Amino acid sequence: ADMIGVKELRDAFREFDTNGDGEISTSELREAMRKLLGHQVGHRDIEEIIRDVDLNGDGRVDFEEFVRMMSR
Repeated sequence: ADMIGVKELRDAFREFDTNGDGEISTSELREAMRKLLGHQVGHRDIEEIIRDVDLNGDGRVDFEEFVRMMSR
């Protein structure tokens, strides 16, 4: 059902969504992950979500993709 989590991601995007039409970079999300949720999940889990993908120069992630890395 509705588990406490997504709601935190939605607010995260609006908070990190600078002005690129609603888009964040792994860097922004990386800091967001460390800020949102926090521990209680194993610092390893967070680093994992950040390990799944890797930057290259134009690494971009939209709320959907971001939430998907989660809602996955």
